[PDB]
Amino acid sequence: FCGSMMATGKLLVSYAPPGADPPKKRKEAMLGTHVIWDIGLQSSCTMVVPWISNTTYRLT
Amino acid sequence: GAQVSSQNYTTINYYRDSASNAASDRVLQLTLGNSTITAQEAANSVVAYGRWPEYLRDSEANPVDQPTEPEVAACRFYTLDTVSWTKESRGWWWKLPDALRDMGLFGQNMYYHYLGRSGYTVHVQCNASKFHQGALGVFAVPEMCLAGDSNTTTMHTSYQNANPGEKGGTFTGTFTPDNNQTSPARRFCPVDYLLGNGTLLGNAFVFPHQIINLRTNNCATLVLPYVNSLSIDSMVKHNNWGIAILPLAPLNFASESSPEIPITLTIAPMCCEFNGLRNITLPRLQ
Amino acid sequence: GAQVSSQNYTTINYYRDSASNAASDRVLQLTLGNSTITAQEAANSVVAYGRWPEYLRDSEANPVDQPTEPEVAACRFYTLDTVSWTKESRGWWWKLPDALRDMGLFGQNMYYHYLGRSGYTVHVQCNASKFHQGALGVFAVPEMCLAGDSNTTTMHTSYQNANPGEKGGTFTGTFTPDNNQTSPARRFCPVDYLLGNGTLLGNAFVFPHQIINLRTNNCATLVLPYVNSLSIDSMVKHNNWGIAILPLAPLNFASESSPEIPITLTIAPMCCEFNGLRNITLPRLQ
Repeated sequence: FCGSMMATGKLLVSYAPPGADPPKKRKEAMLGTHVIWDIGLQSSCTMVVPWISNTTYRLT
Repeated sequence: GAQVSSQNYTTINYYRDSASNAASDRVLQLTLGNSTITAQEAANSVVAYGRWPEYLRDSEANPVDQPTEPEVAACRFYTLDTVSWTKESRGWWWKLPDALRDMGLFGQNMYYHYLGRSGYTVHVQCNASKFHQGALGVFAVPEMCLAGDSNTTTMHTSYQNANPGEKGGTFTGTFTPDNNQTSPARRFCPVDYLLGNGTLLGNAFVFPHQIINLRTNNCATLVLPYVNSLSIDSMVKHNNWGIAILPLAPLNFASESSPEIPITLTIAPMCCEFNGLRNITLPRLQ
Repeated sequence: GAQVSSQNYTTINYYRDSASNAASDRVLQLTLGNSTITAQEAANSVVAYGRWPEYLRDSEANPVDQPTEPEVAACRFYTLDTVSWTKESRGWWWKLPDALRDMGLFGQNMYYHYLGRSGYTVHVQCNASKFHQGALGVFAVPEMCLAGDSNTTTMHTSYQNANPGEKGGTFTGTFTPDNNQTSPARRFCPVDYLLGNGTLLGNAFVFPHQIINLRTNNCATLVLPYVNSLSIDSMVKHNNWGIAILPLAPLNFASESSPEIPITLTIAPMCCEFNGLRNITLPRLQ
């Protein structure tokens, strides 16, 4: 985050495995994997996307 | 056979029934299932009554069949809608487990079984700037019963109006009795300074609670165990907890006459289990 | 470094890759969850390939997140519809897990997750009198692929026509090619004596199977483990098993010209587990 030190907010970072409709509202995205990012002294957030696959490898 | 005690004096029991006898803190991270929460301005967290949620033990189990424990499929954080805090707001309320009745597999398990129990983790989020002022009181009430809007009948609130869902309800500053005898509204009329149930708001701090003060913290966390007079019960008939949010000090910003900020709620079931599988329930919610 | 063997002769490996190297019985009772089955005229039961269903082990798990195991909530007997066996019948087929897509919490878990796996117990029921004659062959086929109804295109069966659900499909005695180029039907045309896939029916006994002979037994039981080239997969895209029922000897009763008897199917998932929770899938099934 590259705003002023006087700004505040909270964000939602979401990952959804395939098979259903892609999320377009926070209501749908809230059902998959997600992190809630609170912007404070630490200005960075990390979200890990885990390996969830049916095959052992994926094509590029 | 006499019992000697001190005041000495002597007592004897005459009957076979005992009834007859004469008598660092700012930083927080939570992880449930595939969901995580982080917080950088917290006021610690509250565990209601000093008891953590747990599963039902064999020495306290009423039903005899094998229970269902979804775990990660249902023990996860769900985000409800976001409300707007302005200078005219009086407060909001929600019922648990009523607010999670349409939340993924938790709602499905709730409506497919006959008995269920669970604890909760509640996380309230509200942030502003260093030039805002205000305070919110968040209270968790066991058996949160609200008063109706009728002065000719009592306990006449309909099942639909008492279970609003994830949208919840709001408090009001005045009591307005309903006078339509032909088409009664049959809904609550909760007054803020009476906490909606005839008791003074100042004493609501007997219940588990926290305070969000805009100059100190921006989030609140409450951990609620399962509380009831039964080991397990029907989740569709009876609500175990109620969440009430009230402005203790009105919101104000610089010199603007209409400031506003959002408030968000996230709730996670904990150690939930179910009994009595059958066909699904289809309630009349409208 | 040479290897000496017998035919003696000597061999040496030149390359670092190994690829380069030169080369009582009648009585039965089943209990799952809150469901039970009894049988008094059985021909024992069949465990496919001699392998019982089991959960996925750590040394063979592809996905890294915590799986969901509903157990009793989904591992239970579900009864499908009942078909009518007459003298004009050619046979019926079903796909698994396609036939249980609307069965209690099993279907909900199936449509809420991205990966799933499970075994099955299949119980076919058909009873008659001591004056009826006939025989049914019940076969379980892994990767039961059926042929289409078009001679101008191949592999053109639509997703809707290949997944009928708990109603299933039927075999036919003749092949009728579809000739509507403007509005192709895009459906299977399975022929009974070719088993619907171009192979002779007489050899279908290579697959796991049983025979219901009306003068011997009245039920059949097949226990199917999970079979696939992957440890876990998508249950909504791919069907693991197919069940085929065919009359080996036509039904006949005394001298009546139109006898008929019902056939019922009951299927129970076993050791089912799921991965990859998200919002629910809403397929186009019509």
